Amino acid sequence: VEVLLGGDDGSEAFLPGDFSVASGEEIVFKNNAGFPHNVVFDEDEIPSGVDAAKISMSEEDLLNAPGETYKVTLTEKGTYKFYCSPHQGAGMVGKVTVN
Ligand SMILES: [Cu+2]
Repeated sequence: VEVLLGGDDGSEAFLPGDFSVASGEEIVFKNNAGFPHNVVFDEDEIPSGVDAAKISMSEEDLLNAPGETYKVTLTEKGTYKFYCSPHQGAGMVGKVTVN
């Protein structure tokens, strides 16, 4: 699945923002507009025994040009909440359910 970081209008949302993937399916986050964006997984809201450091972007690495990607694959089944650091306050949060 591909997930846009920002709507074209600069809306601060993941698109889609609440989706499902199979274990092992690649998630392609694509910088869209309204950047800077990144993707961090909330360690309190992901399945037990998943290291959030392995699936989150590096803290200082922000996507700042259109089309730039961050690719990640989740395996442990469950729900995962993730967010954009800069726009967390503004409601740029998402949810993926791995099945
Ligand atoms: Cu953002």
